Amino acid sequence: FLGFLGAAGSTMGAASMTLTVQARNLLSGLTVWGIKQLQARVLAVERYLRDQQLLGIWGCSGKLICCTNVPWNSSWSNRNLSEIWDNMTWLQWDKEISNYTQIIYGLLEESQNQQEKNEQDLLALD
Amino acid sequence: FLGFLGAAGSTMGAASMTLTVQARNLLSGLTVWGIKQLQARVLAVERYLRDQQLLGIWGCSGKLICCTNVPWNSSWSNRNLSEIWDNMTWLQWDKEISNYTQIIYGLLEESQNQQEKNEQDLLALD
Amino acid sequence: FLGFLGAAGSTMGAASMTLTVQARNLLSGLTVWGIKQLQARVLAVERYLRDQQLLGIWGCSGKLICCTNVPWNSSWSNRNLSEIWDNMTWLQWDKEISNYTQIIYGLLEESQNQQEKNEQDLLALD
Amino acid sequence: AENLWVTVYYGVPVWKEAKTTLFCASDARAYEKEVHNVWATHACVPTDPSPQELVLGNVTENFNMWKNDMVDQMHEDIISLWDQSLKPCVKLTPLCVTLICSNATVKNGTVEEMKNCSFNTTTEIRDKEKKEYALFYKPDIVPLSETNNTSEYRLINCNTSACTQACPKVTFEPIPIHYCAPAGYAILKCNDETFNGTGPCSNVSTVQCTHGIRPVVSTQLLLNGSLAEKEIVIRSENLTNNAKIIIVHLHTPVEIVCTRPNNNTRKSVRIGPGQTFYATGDIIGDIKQAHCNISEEKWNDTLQKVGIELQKHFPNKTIKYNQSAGGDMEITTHSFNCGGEFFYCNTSNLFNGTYNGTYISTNSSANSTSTITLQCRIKQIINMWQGVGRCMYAPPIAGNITCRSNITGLLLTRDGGTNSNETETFRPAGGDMRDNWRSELYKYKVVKIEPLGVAPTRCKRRVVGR
Amino acid sequence: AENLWVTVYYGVPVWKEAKTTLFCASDARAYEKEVHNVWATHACVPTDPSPQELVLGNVTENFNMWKNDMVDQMHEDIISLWDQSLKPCVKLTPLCVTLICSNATVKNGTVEEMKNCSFNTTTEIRDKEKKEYALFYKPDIVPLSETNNTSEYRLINCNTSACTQACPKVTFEPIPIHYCAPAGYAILKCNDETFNGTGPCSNVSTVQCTHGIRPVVSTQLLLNGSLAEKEIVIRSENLTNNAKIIIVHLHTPVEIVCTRPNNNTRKSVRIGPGQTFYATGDIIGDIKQAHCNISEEKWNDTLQKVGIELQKHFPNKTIKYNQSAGGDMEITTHSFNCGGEFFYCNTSNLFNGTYNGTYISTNSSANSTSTITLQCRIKQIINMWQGVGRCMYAPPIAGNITCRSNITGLLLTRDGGTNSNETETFRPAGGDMRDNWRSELYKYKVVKIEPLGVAPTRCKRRVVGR
Amino acid sequence: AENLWVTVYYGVPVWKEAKTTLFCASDARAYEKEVHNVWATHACVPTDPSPQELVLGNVTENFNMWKNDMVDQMHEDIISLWDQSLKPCVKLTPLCVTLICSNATVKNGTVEEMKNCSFNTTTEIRDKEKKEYALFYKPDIVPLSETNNTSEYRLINCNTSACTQACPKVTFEPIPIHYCAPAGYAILKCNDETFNGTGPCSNVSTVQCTHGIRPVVSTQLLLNGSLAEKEIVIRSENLTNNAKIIIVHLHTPVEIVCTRPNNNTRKSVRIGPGQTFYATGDIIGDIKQAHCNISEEKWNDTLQKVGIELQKHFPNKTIKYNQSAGGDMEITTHSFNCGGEFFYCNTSNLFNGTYNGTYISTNSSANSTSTITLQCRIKQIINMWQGVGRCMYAPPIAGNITCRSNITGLLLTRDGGTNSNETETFRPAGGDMRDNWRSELYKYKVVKIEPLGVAPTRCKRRVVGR
Ligand SMILES: *[C@@H]1O[C@H](CO)[C@@H](O[C@@H]2O[C@H](CO)[C@@H](O[C@@H]3O[C@H](CO[C@H]4O[C@H](CO)[C@@H](O)[C@H](O)[C@@H]4O)[C@@H](O)[C@H](O[C@H]4O[C@H](CO)[C@@H](O)[C@H](O)[C@@H]4O)[C@@H]3O)[C@H](O)[C@H]2NC(C)=O)[C@H](O)[C@H]1NC(C)=O
Ligand SMILES: *[C@@H]1O[C@H](CO)[C@@H](O[C@@H]2O[C@H](CO)[C@@H](O[C@@H]3O[C@H](CO)[C@@H](O)[C@H](O)[C@@H]3O)[C@H](O)[C@H]2NC(C)=O)[C@H](O)[C@H]1NC(C)=O
Ligand SMILES: *[C@@H]1O[C@H](CO)[C@@H](O[C@@H]2O[C@H](CO)[C@@H](O[C@@H]3O[C@H](CO)[C@@H](O)[C@H](O)[C@@H]3O)[C@H](O)[C@H]2NC(C)=O)[C@H](O)[C@H]1NC(C)=O
Ligand SMILES: *[C@@H]1O[C@H](CO)[C@@H](O[C@@H]2O[C@H](CO)[C@@H](O[C@@H]3O[C@H](CO)[C@@H](O)[C@H](O)[C@@H]3O)[C@H](O)[C@H]2NC(C)=O)[C@H](O)[C@H]1NC(C)=O
Ligand SMILES: *[C@@H]1O[C@H](CO)[C@@H](O[C@@H]2O[C@H](CO)[C@@H](O[C@@H]3O[C@H](CO)[C@@H](O)[C@H](O)[C@@H]3O)[C@H](O)[C@H]2NC(C)=O)[C@H](O)[C@H]1NC(C)=O
Ligand SMILES: *[C@@H]1O[C@H](CO)[C@@H](O[C@@H]2O[C@H](CO)[C@@H](O[C@@H]3O[C@H](CO)[C@@H](O)[C@H](O)[C@@H]3O)[C@H](O)[C@H]2NC(C)=O)[C@H](O)[C@H]1NC(C)=O
Ligand SMILES: *[C@@H]1O[C@H](CO)[C@@H](O)[C@H](O)[C@H]1NC(C)=O
Repeated sequence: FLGFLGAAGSTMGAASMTLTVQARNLLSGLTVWGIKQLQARVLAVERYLRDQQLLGIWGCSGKLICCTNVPWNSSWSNRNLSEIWDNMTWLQWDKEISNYTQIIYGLLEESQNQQEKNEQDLLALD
Repeated sequence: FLGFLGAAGSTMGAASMTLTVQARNLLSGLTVWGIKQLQARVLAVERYLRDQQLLGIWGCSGKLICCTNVPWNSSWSNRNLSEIWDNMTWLQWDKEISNYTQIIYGLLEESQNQQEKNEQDLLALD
Repeated sequence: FLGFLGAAGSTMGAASMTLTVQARNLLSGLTVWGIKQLQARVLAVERYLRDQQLLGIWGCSGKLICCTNVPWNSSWSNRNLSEIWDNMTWLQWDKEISNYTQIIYGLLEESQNQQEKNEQDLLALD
Repeated sequence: AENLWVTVYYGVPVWKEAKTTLFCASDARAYEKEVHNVWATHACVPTDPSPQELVLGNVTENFNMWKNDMVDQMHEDIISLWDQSLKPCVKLTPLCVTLICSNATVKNGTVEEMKNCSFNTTTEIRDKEKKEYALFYKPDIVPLSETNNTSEYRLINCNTSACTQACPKVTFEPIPIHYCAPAGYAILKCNDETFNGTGPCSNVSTVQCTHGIRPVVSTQLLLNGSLAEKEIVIRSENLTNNAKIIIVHLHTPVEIVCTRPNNNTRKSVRIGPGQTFYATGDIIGDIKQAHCNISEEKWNDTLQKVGIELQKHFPNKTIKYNQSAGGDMEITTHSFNCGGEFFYCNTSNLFNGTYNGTYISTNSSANSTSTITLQCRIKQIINMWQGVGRCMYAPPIAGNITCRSNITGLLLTRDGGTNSNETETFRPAGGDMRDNWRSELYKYKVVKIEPLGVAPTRCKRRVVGR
Repeated sequence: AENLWVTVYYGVPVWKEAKTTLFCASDARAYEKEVHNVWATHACVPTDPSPQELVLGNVTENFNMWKNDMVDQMHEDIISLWDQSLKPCVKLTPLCVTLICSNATVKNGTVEEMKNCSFNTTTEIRDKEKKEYALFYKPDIVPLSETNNTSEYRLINCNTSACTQACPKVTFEPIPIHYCAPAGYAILKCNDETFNGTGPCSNVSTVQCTHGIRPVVSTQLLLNGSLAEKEIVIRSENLTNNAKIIIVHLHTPVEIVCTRPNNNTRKSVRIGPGQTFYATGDIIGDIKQAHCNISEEKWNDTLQKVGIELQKHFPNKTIKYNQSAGGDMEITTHSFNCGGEFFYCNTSNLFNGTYNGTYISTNSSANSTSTITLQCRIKQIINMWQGVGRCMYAPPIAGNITCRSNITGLLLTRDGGTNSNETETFRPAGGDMRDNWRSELYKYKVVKIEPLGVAPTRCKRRVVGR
Repeated sequence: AENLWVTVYYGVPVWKEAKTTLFCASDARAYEKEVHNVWATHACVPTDPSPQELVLGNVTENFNMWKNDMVDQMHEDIISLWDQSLKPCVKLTPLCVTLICSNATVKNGTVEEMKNCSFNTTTEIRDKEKKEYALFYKPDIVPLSETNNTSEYRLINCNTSACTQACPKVTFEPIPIHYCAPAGYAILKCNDETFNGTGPCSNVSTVQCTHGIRPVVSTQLLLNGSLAEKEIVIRSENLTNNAKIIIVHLHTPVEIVCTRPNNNTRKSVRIGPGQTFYATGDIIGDIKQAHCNISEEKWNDTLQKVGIELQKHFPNKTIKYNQSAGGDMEITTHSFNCGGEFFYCNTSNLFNGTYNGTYISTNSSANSTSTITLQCRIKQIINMWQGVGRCMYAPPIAGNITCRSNITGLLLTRDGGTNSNETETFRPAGGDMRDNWRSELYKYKVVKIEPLGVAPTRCKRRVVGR
């Protein structure tokens, strides 16, 4: 156990080495307190499954760092590679990048991974 | 949202363009009613996993459209391919292909993909 | 149906063919008695997913067999390979390999597969 | 070209028709105030769902309203919540004493469907009773089980079964409810108006949720619901048999007004260790029989237009309209809740005046005219769901009770068949709250999505390592 | 050969024994009939299983019939279900009153274990209590708190606890019970048949569900249960300690009949609103006594076959089968749930007559012989779970009350040890419903599957690009 | 070089402000001790957690002890446990008769905080009573609605509500609870000395679970709350507003001691069938006023330092402590419970006599001295949650009660604004056990993790075949 959240305040670089440690912690564990206890685990499991599906949708299944073919935009950020990766925490970077939540997501869903799957279908068609 | 089965009234060729959106919504959110309310979502989760596992069993994990290596039996059908793709709906086709449920499935599991995996096993021992 | 557990008395090599059969059994099934049932089912589902995640973490998602990139240690075992595959059962081999539970697993996470994923990210960075 | 190849597709559009449980979704604004709404309690999900639809095109399927088990599910949901709603509250039991009885002596007069009665209860102290009185409707209070004395009476029910006074907070609003299905099912609308309760619905939509259904309880009339903007649509599981119930949709809302012109002061007696029973006290000088109103041509010309549908569904004969032929006031009157008290009205007078349903076209049309006025019983002891669910006492309400609704449809039968030679009668029908549910739910159906499918195609193969 | 490599395998056939909840798997048919059924309510699982047994071969592991917590599972479940089944029914609280008592004047004689009493109860009207009477089985009826008047009595329980009259739908019907396991667990059956319940079972199967258990709480006999596999087997946790329970399973059944040879008539009282009591009314006139039957031949021949094997555990020493160690009739008699008319029979006649448990082989052959007949008490108030649960009152049943069973085994001890020089004694026993459970469950154990593993093999590497 | 590319990092460290239900993690040994347990409950989990804490460093964020919702979560959790933990237990209802009260005449004196009273109850036999007697402390017992004779009295409750005796097993020891969070959430701590209830915390840790909280309930003085950090601290939702509470920890604890030395004898009556009950019988005579003690030395020298800290938010001006603002003894006393026995101790003797806090440094050391004494009432009808929750009846414990605690913080307000020239003065507040919870929970908050984060890198994409 290298510490759950144990690199949060560091560089993106640092955090990227830890991802499994946190990923595993996402998913574990006369009266009706049992309903409360069940309801929580059904919430946790349901949530986890949402995001596994979103990795399926972006074709980032079965990995924890995953590349695509979509370019960046300066409107998303002008700050260079180091001015993120060497310079800040994810706890900051999310609050920076939040504007393109949904945007990048849908842009991936179809125009990346479905388009890869269109191209791959046409490759499978030989 | 395109709506559940937003191209039902459309050709199987057309339907193939829509799949990500239809797939996303297979998973969503003093009284005993909490039992009923949970039981429904638990039933939903259960079906989702049975599918995922099955797709893995066929060597069709991840991809929403998966090519196989099983050639057809004319007993399943022998009509022209454009009748199927370019003309009928899924809502027709299902009623025809349903005969060969299990017949196709066991083959995909074993003598196809488990045999592909036996070959991969022997190829990984090299 | 070969039966559930249908090769436990066999050598590991002999039994290793069966996996899809065994895998398909892993997930099925004015009162409080619904509690007993959900409290069983929402144990089972979670137990399954913990393992799927672990297979994810090693880069073995979907497939019922997966080779690694790590060689053996005499401390793990030092016996001949036919004792293992061509003789002992899995229930028998379990009694040995039990020792290096955690030990091999954390190695498979980090110094194996995260190192493979670092190499892969470095190759993606290119 | 090649062999065809098996190819797997996920999230494919196909389904089957099947049974399931559903969510009670609600308008979210209720449970701010209406914890224990008697139907759609705070156990229903505060939601106000977005009413999204796709009329499909090219879809082809049959519907059958009489077989949508949501009808039964709703009937279960209702009765479940009914029994939940009454559980916190106080029984009549300690008040089941010998009653000594007299008149509603008010404004030098009396109320003849009522009696006055006198009785004892404990205070909060077990050894200490005193004496008190109140008024009741004659259906509430029965002359005592032995014929010793005309002034002696009891509670009607107490020789069989204890019943509770509802707690005052627990709220009787029949609010709008949304049914919505859980993931992997969907709701299908039959948008095919002129769908006559069974047949191919040529025109179907996906929806995620129903409109706001109201659980209005009624005995012969359908209220505040399914306006058939197409026609005065007449329906049954088989109109050709008089053994079946008949539904009519009105083509238009037809108003009804109802009044208690009888103005109680709520008498309030402390019984036992801190419980209050609520009862009839003195009456403020508005003191006349409860009644209801609809205009004659409104009623008539509708019943004529109904007759047109009846001589479309039957060959030409002289159908007539007549009273509910037998049973208690529960069956034979129309009965309502007037947003407080329960009413039992003279629909046996209303079902009259009639020539051949269609051939009232001898009039066809006219100027507007006065209210047909229907007398009504009121009473406060109820075996609510035709004896199903907990028996209840409704607490009385003081002051200016009066109320209004729309007739939006009807429940009927034909009469018994004579030789029926060019002649027939039809009558208002007691039925089930299921028949309100049939009239309100026919246009919905629930289906199970199967996302899996296999197809031939010439993906020439997934060759090893391709 | 080649270098060896970590290789991961999933769905590996391996497991460990562990504790868990299990399913109430059952016949479906009773749920149509029996809301809150005494065992397998309408809310248990309509599985009616398919018995997909399979011996795995080369399979060898230690069972322990005393340590499988399913014994406790069944104990907690049946007890919890019992009180749950009885919460809906009739509370006898207001019936706790002074009794004025007298002759059960049946046939102008007296039924000598029964008496007559008169008392008062509330009619529906609170102020109106009135007089009536009932018959009772004497044992539950105690002379009143000071015995000033020899006619004055009360119900036994009144000073300790309230009691419940059972509802009709709470059927004491022992329909077959199955257990089955949730996925990731499985049930291993001992098929090393004639195995005796601890040690390695060398022949083992997967089963998805158990055989049908019958839960009847037979107090010293074992009734309608499993037969033994081939031998008349003895199982005990330690044969050499006389302070353990001993179990005999019979390979051949022995039939028994029980009867109330007297014709009861039901009587009832409206005790306030709702609660209608059941009294015994008249008995149509005969003064026989309730009893059960067994032939000396079957019994002796059984006890000989047993006494041969028992004296091979306890070398030749003359076993004598003998009457109770003593205590309450409610512990020391034999008891049964036939018709709910709970019997308490003369075990004290039956365990007798015994020469050396082996050397009765010197007898070992006779012609046919009539039944030994055990007279019994019947009674109406039971503290069911040998001191826990609600107090239950059994309604009397009118008419014939007669029934048949198979003797399937015995619960015993060896007697207290004298010098025991070529001599021993044995006595009936009745410690726990767990003993009835042990008498069935000895041949199941429950494992959890652990489907992950790794191995060395020549998997040269999953090289980059491979 | 090149543009950047969209890449998906799973498992990114990040969190959001959130709300959730939480685990009730507990000491494991309590589950052995009582059938239910009052906290550490049969409904909570004996996870008995390891105290895992990780200091993060570099990161900082806000904490807000006023807005932290867990205050309310615990407030609901406590009361929710309360009703269910009482619901099966014995009810006062049959005891609610006219009481014949009299003096507590004992051994050349009286028990002047009490009455001796006589009454009747149903025996187990519904048709009999006799006469019985007990002592009570005066507050529970009030004259009858008219004193036709002055001995006519009743219990305070019956004109409002029934009440229940605690099942004796349900012993009110506030056994430590740890709060802990389900997966995908985490708990953050403000490990930061002189954090003052709001704003950023300079240093943060993650924990799976809290320190064990003792859920003591008290009106004015925090008992057995945790030892505060370094120096005295003042927390408020608004320092400036005198109408908002000021909560103060002591730094070092101060000891408090109490007893009812009076040797009370336990007694019982069988109040109908099927219950058991307790009340104060005889007194063995040496009777004293019930009381508590604190050493002036410690107490004064504490109030000194507290006054000095108040002056660091109230410059130069003199600060004083004064008696309660008055009203109900439910507000004016320090009320607390030990061993299950209730206490109501006066604070008007305690809060007095204050020079300027800075000048009180003139005291600051002495040779040791006797205690102040606080005068204590007793009552045994209770309305637990500052007037909410059930009506609850406390059985008297056997004889000697002696018990002890640590003062560690105060509930205060500054009084209304007079001329206030160089002056301010303060009183013990009415309080809420929410704020007793705040006194602990201030240094926690709960958040949810959103493990995705999109980002740039010069990954050379994943083109076809890459
Ligand atoms: C050991 O195993 C034996 C069977 O091998 C059990 O003995 C049987 O027990 C059942 C109950 O479990 C007895 O059932 C009762 O039979 C009465 C007679 O039924 C016959 O006659 C009537 C007309 O008189 C016919 O209609 C009927 O079809 C039969 O032909 C019934 O009158 C009883 O009715 C009551 O119970 C039923 C439900 O069973 C209710 O629906 C009724 O309303 C009513 O309340 C009842 O059905 C059966 O007779 C027994 N047979 C014998 C030979 O004894 C033992 O109980 C069992 N012992 C142990 C220790 O487990
Ligand atoms: C709904 O209809 C019934 C049936 O008509 C009403 O009850 C009364 O029923 C009788 C027929 O059985 C009606 O006819 C006759 O009236 C004359 C009046 O002089 C009388 O002499 C006859 O003996 C016979 O009663 C009667 O008019 C009718 N009463 C009323 C007021 O309609 C029933 O009352 C109707 N429902 C309501 C709520 O009024
Ligand atoms: C089950 O066993 C008990 C104990 O044996 C039965 O009660 C009676 O117990 C006595 C010994 O305490 C038995 O022995 C003697 O019998 C002679 C008979 O003439 C008598 O004179 C002695 O006073 C003494 O009672 C007695 O036989 C035995 N009675 C019976 C009928 O067994 C108990 O009755 C037995 N259970 C049942 C339901 O009968
Ligand atoms: C099964 O039934 C038979 C009788 O049908 C029982 O026979 C027992 O047989 C032995 C001889 O083999 C008898 O022993 C002798 O008894 C006399 C008189 O007490 C004594 O003087 C001799 O020294 C010798 O011990 C024994 O009495 C006889 N028992 C009876 C009660 O007849 C056999 O015991 C029965 N077995 C069971 C399981 O009950
Ligand atoms: C807290 O301390 C007060 C003050 O010692 C206790 O109660 C009573 O307080 C009043 C002033 O608020 C005192 O003054 C007056 O005394 C005369 C005596 O004849 C009386 O006629 C007036 O009505 C007024 O009460 C009174 O002396 C004082 N009593 C005592 C015994 O000190 C109070 O009891 C303490 N609080 C609690 C909860 O016990
Ligand atoms: C701790 O206890 C001491 C007493 O042992 C408290 O001492 C207070 O000291 C001042 C003078 O140093 C006294 O002031 C006097 O007050 C009267 C009335 O206003 C005035 O006429 C005099 O001219 C003078 O100002 C004060 O009365 C005295 N208090 C007592 C109770 O003796 C000290 O304040 C206590 N600390 C706390 C926390 O209150
Ligand atoms: C370790 O492996 C050995 C050799 O097979 C076996 O005897 C032992 O039980 C194992 N012990 C543990 C702790 O896994």
